[PDB]
Amino acid sequence: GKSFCFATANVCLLPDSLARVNNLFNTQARAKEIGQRIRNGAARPQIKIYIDSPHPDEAFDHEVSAFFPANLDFLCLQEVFDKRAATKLKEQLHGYFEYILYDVGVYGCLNSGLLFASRYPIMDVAYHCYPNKCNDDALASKGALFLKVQVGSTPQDQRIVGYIACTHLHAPQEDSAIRCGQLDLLQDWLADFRKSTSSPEELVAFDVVCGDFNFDNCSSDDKLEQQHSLFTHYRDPCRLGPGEEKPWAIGTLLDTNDVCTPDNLQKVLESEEGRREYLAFPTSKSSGQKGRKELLKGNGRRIDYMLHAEEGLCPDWKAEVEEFSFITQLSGLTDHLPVAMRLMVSSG
Ligand SMILES: [Ca+2]
Repeated sequence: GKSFCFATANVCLLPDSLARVNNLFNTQARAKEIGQRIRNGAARPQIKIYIDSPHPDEAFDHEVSAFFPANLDFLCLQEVFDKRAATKLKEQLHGYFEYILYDVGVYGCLNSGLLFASRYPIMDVAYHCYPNKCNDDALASKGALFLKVQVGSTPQDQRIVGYIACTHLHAPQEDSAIRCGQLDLLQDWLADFRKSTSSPEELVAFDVVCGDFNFDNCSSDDKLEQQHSLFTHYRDPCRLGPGEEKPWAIGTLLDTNDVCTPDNLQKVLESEEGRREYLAFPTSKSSGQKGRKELLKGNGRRIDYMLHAEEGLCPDWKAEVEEFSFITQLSGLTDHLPVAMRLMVSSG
């Protein structure tokens, strides 16, 4: 079969006027470094020795990786706001990705923060902004970007295509109903885009959704979003059910409260104690702070998602998860862990 590799990352590239003060390095410097690390991870495979009994607790390989996956095909970034930093980032990503889209609001202020990079041609693109009537006080726009990509051809001259969507949802922790309204719209727009670009014959290899959803799969506060119908149609490889994580799933928001290299963070996040200290956990309501280490449960708030549809694909092909990874390659450069997924598309 053919393998396709996706990654999502919130890279926190704000304008210097709004970013943390008293920094020796600006947003442009971090952006260049993020772009170089992504390129270097994607371009160079890590040593892969033979494994005789691979992933015995799951249907696919899963890990906390110090690198972006080699042979990455599609990259969805959020919070790419600073234009000069976005330029540095594009210059660096260009060494690996042939098709880069930024300023995506034009396909709907250019303040979505979304960037998409692809090794495969982009056939169609749509951007939709989530409604936010706020007396014109929003500094950024939250929204969803929809892509259709050309990924090959069959021996019968049928075009092989794939669908990708990336989004950044409403952030305030108490605003559960607003995120459910946004997920309702994301569901509607995914179907609208599929219909508008469906109209050579085409075979669908995959249909992926990713992004910074700003809700976890472990706290009672996010219970309504966890139960949303989107998860019925777009499968979350880290989930056993609403509010129930698989044992190997970890949080993706770092606790922002010192040289920590990708290898160091990897080792830290492979331990329960390191996760309790480095990752965000649901805040205790009586103190308004992260609960004492010994009382924390699970592996942290996972708010960055990487999902795949099982329905709607070519009936003759099995598109399944091959690998799922939480990435530490941007340690010190952003407050989220990038998430990646490889899908193996096979016949027979
Ligand atoms: Ca942020």
